[PDB]
Amino acid sequence: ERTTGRQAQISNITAAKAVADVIRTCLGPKAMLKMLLDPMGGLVLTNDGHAILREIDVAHPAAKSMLELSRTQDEEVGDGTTTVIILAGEILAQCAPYLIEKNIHPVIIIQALKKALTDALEVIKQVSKPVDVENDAAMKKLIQASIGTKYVIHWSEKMCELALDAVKTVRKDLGQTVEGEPNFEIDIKRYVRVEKIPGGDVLDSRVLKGVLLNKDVVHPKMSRHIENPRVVLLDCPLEYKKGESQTNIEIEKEEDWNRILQIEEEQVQLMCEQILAVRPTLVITEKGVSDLAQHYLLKGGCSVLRRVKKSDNNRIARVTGATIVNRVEDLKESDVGTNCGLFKVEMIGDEYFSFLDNCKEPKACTIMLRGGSKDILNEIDRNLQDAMAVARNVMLSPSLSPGGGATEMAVSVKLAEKAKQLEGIQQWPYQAVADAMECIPRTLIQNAGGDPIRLLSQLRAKHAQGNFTTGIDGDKGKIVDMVSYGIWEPEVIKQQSVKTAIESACLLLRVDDIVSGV
Amino acid sequence: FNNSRSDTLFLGGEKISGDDIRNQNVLATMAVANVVKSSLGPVGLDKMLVDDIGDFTVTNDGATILSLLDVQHPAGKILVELAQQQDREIGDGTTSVVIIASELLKRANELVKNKIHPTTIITGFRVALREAIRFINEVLSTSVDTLGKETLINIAKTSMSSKIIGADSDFFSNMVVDALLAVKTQNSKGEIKYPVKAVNVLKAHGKSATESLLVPGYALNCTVASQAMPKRIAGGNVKIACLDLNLQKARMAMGVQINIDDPEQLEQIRKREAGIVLERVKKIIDAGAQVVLTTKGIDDLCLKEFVEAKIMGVRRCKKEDLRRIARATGATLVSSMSNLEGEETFESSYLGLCDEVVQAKFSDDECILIKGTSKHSSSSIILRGANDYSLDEMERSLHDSLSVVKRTLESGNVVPGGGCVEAALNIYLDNFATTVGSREQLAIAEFAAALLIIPKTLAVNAAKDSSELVAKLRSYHAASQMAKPEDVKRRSYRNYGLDLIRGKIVDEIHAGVLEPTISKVKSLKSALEACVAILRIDTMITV
Repeated sequence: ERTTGRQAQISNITAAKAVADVIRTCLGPKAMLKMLLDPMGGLVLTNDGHAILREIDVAHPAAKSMLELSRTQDEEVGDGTTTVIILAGEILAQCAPYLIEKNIHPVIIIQALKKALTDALEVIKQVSKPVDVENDAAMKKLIQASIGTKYVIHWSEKMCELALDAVKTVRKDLGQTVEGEPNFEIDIKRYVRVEKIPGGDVLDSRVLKGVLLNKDVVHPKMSRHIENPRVVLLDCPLEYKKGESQTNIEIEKEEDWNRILQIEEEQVQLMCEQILAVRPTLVITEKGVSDLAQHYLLKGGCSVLRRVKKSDNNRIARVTGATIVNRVEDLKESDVGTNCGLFKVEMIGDEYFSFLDNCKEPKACTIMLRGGSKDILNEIDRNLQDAMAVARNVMLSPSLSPGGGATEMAVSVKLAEKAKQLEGIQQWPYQAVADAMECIPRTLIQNAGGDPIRLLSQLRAKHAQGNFTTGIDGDKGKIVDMVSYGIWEPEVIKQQSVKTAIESACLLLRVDDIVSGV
Repeated sequence: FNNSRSDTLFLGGEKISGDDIRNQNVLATMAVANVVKSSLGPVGLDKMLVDDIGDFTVTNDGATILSLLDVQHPAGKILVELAQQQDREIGDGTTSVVIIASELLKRANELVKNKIHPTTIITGFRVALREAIRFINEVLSTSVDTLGKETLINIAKTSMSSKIIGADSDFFSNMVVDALLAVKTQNSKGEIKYPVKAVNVLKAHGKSATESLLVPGYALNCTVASQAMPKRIAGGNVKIACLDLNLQKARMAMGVQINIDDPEQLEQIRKREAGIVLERVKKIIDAGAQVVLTTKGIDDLCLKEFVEAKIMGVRRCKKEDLRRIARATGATLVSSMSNLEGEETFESSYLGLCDEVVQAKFSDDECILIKGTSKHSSSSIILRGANDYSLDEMERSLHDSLSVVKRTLESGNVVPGGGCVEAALNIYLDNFATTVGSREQLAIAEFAAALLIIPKTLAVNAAKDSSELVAKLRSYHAASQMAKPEDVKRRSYRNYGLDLIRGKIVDEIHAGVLEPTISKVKSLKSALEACVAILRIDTMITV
């Protein structure tokens, strides 16, 4: 029915701890396997942290909240799926004795966790090092981190090219006191949109500056390059004009039928004359173009592209600047698309496309992927997304954090230094985060096969007296420097990991009752 | 434990009556209150609501928590439906009504066990309510602390306590309060009300946050695109044109290109096109417009005519702002000019009337300022801050801080919160009880005790020791009643409540913890009426 007071606190933490345990083996390159036993006769050995959490049912709503944490993390950044779940679980576990044994009110617990987050975020910055995100060779070395140990490792040179050039193009690199400061906002999902075209190989892929349109044209043989581009965007089709009111036409003599046909031709021409009056070079219409209109416009020295939705016209307008006009007759001479390099209408893979590649960077691009089959096109896309996620995380901040558990251990040590200076009851739940952070270097040792106490103690001592670049060697299990053994990760991931882990723990810790009802 | 095996009243069902149903009713109302109780106060904790399918939501909204609670006893449903009615009259207080109602029912059950008839409990409770409401009218206050002092700044500081702007709240909270106090107006028929949508907001990253400006009028983001005109026009008064339709030279058509071989023909065309649009300019000039606020812009030849007439033509105005400037000046926002065949403003029909218009430079922004209209009751704030991120957040904090203060000011009849009214009533009703001398004082005394559930619950939700806070709270209110009949005191000790952050007793009127009068009068009555409905049930038949 309901679980009240300490029943909610124990139940929420208990479930979250169970979720954390599921994936403790998923951390590090030496991650161990789990056997997922289906209600059917099958069994899955897949060790992907996301799949394991997805494909295993959970009972307690608190466990479902933990699942939402991983889903949010996946949307924010390309990694941390298991970090936020393991860390959030340990934070709850560390807060458990404080709710029960110390009888510390949840309000006190939450306040300290917010303060511990603020301090943890500072430390993650302090221990990080810059990289020159404008040095393409340095960026290629970073991007490969998410490409190796995969079949497509031999593509990594092209995958880095595609990822790096596209994200640089869309990065909103701007600052001023009037139009505001985008602060290097990157949204690859909307701006780097990728299109897959049959034919060629991975090496033939290209990043375009403009819009890649999948719609065909009125004639295959039209100008491909224009010296002074002018672009028209229209909704209304080019067809016989009809009135809005009542019309009654009564024909007795057959001779007058030809007069009606001549009028029908004129009305179509008149629409085209208004289009041609403003000297266009490419006309795009959402609705269709009559056979007469097709010839009327082409003979005027322009190309015509048909069946392009408002959604595409909005993209075309961003890269051309052309204004969308509903009615053909209202087209204005101010509708232009100049400084566009091509209107190529090439048929690629036995499919017609239209390219608006230009010399502009209006906060957007398109990646064009080539491949000899749909499987190749999907394989390139699916793996490229990993490269693009890293390119986003790196280009969004030049600071890289040390891996191998080094960053998390540095937060543990530095929080301990501040904890001794924190007065009041909040000192206790404050320590909870300091200890919880060590779940990462601890788990890495366990998955490597070392001693979780003797190696973790030595690791802590190295950070306590020495530098914050000391981590765990994923392959050997030994304590090694993270500069000699580069395992560096973008700060963006580490900052969001600790941020969302503590916030998620707070969401469960502050709930002292679960009640049923509809 | 459960009430069954009646073995009486030969009907198709069971009979639950007497102490059995009375104890059951107490258990039901406590079961409901135990759910919503912890949501009371801004420091309280939320709770999870899980449905029968597998989904859930987490909320501290008392109305949602109660409505989505599975209640299997009608004694509890009465209180849930009460809260649903509360939302339809007040919109808030649902948590405090259920909490009080449950405590009254529990206290009433004790009186029944002590041989006080339910009829005399219901009577005494209603008698206590009548005096309780009369007491609220005595502690009732109106909008105060605006002249020679400000306490409204603590209202804004509270609303900004979670916002990036909060760091500079010691400087900005004055702008939030002053902007609202300066625009106190009357909407219709003497209602007397603070504007809802007043106080336009701009931003620029030119200086530190403490350099943000408050302008007593409309700051219209626009320019004149010329230095020919002075920055101060209309010393005596101004007629203002709020226009949308442009003053651009006429065109043959947007889709037609003019191709002329003989320059004489082109010059004749250009002059005619000017002649057409000058009809709009001339009628604006002839109508006496000294400031012309045109959304789609004014042409260069058209501005020239205005400048020579000593009229300030203004280019690229924001239509959304002109909607409010037009109304403030008595003007009409002109979407299009026409009369019959020509165009005109009909001799100052579209124009408004105002005092003074100036062109101000804000350090990377620029506006024409409309100050002193026939009736504006508005203002503009120009926000400055650390960076563009802070500027957008500061605007959001300004909109919120303005709303919170306006909601407090919206009611002209307010009472202190923080347990001030409940604890003050506790003292008053305990004293009232002593004047009866028969039976009602037993219900009145328990009624007074029940009121303390609110300041108790608030303290518990604050993670404080509720026993010391309530004891101290009552001590202050007791003193305020001791001197009341004499009006001899060093301190009134009146309106002191619970500070749920620091854990101490504070003066709530200065601290800024206010609730509207209607909230306390309705909450006390609402809780009682449900309690009476349940106390009147001494029998249940279950078929």
